[PDB]
Amino acid sequence: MKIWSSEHVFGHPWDTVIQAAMRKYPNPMNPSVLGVDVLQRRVDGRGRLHSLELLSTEWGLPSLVRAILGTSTLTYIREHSVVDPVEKKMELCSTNITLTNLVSVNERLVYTPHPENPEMTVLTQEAIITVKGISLGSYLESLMANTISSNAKKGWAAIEWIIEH
Amino acid sequence: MKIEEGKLVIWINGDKGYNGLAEVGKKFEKDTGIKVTVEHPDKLEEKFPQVAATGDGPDIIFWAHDRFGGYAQSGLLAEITPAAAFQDKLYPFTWDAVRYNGKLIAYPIAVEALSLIYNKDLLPNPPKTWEEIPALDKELKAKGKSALMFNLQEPYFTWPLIAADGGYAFKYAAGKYDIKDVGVDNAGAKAGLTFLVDLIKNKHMNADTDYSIAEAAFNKGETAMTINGPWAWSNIDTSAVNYGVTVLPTFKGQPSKPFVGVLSAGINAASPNKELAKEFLENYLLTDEGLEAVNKDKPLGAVALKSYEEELAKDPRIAATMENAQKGEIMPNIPQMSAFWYAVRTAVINAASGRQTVDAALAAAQTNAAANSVGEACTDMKREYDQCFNRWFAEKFLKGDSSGDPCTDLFKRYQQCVQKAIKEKE
Ligand SMILES: OC[C@H]1O[C@H](O[C@H]2[C@H](O)[C@@H](O)[C@H](O)O[C@@H]2CO)[C@H](O)[C@@H](O)[C@@H]1O
Repeated sequence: MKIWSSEHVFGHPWDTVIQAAMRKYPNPMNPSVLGVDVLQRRVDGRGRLHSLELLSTEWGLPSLVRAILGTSTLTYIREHSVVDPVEKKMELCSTNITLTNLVSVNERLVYTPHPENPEMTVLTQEAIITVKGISLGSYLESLMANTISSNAKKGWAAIEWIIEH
Repeated sequence: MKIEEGKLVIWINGDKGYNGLAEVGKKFEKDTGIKVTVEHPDKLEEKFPQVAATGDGPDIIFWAHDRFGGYAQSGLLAEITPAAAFQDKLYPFTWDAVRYNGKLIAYPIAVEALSLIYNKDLLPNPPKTWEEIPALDKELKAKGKSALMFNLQEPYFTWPLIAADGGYAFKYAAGKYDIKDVGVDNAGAKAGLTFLVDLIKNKHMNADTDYSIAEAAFNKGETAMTINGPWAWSNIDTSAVNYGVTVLPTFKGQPSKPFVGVLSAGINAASPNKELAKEFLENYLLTDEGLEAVNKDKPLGAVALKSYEEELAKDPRIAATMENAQKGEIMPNIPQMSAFWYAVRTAVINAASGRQTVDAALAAAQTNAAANSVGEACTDMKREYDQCFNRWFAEKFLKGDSSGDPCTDLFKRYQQCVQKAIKEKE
């Protein structure tokens, strides 16, 4: 029931970083994301875009269990996103759909402008690994901490690769 | 547990010269006083991540380069750091086989390919083509012997026939393997398996034939030919048989394209003996004395080490391995290799047995190896959606504007493909 947190800062207005994050994947800064399928999009009473997206992934930590497990491959990610342009806030929760029962990994991202005003964006991140059969080990967890921290860091670079286009 | 410090533990396949490798280890311990243990666990290529991910496993893992990318992806392998003058002693295309993401993840040991191996007393003139082997078998079976026997359990052996008329693993271009494009269910892959399957279906081979059965028979003069690799020579040498190693045959006029392997030594990310394993591999293994010690046990193939390869490339057996190796491709090191090998393993065995027809088997293998986004069929409708939405999302939404979605029509059409897409899966 562990964590990995972060708070990155992007050097562009909130608008463009959100325009980016909404057309993020697939893209060359993260080739482990095979593609993103938007299953449902709704605007709510408050004017916030709700999307349900299902991602197709590769070498993320539910594949690290295929090591200890024995044999498998493709891992699917449920994602719910809400963007409120009035409140200037983008939220995003994700879970693994397949290769669960073993481990479940819950990420959560929030893009928002810097509280001091510099036309720059700050993203606040966390990942919640829970597992039944809680073996792990600090080594395996460090592996998981490391691979989480890379999709994280590749996700940002994926933004910059988009907003510089 | 955590690996043992002050000790080197080594995994290498049991069909390789491990008693020789053990003798390099002894030379190391005799010299450095650091004990070395050489084991050969079964299903080695699967068990290493199973324990090197928990911090366990061997200090040094010995396998073909094709598995080592999957390992580096999951950070199971330390990055190896030889100096410039040490990598000048190894052929640089072998290093190429162990560069993942521009990082070196293993020491290359030796280039391996499959060659044809035949009994000369039984058969003085080996078939130049697969399509003539049924006859060879019908004429030899009349003398109680048989034509061919090579190990159907591992797809490594039956692949150069599948690759012959145009099967491949993934498509290579632009410095990248396209993991989304897999040439295992094309015409020139169905045709090769259908031949093998027909060999079986016609009692010319046998679907149960594994490494041991095929090795036993060829060596005991029971079958005229085998397919196998350099490691296998030292048992025919110690057999009556007067063998020849030669170029593989051809299928539909095309040569057999073996998946070339580069036996590689990987250091474990979890090893507290990393500097001890560098010393072992660089200064005791990749020496002519080191490599000869191994190569005299079971032969290594064309070693990666230039100085020793000079004496080696004189062997007519090495020449024939290299003939076949140059008629095939180097295996890629990408993490999808295992899904590839598993799919082919399943397809061939299931076709060979009858549980699946050929087209069934390689259809299944198309999808199990492809790694496709669920809605790959509909990318063209998402592309024209996405353009509409990103335009709406930017201009009539992010800057406040009201009017409901102008992209509802394209969405629902794409929503239809992606909903049949999910249903045809899970
Ligand atoms: O059959 C699938 C395996 O193919 C190769 O394994 C070869 C290996 O390279 C060779 O040295 C060894 O002795 O024989 C096996 C076939 O049994 C790949 O390197 C493996 O990744 C595959 O599992």
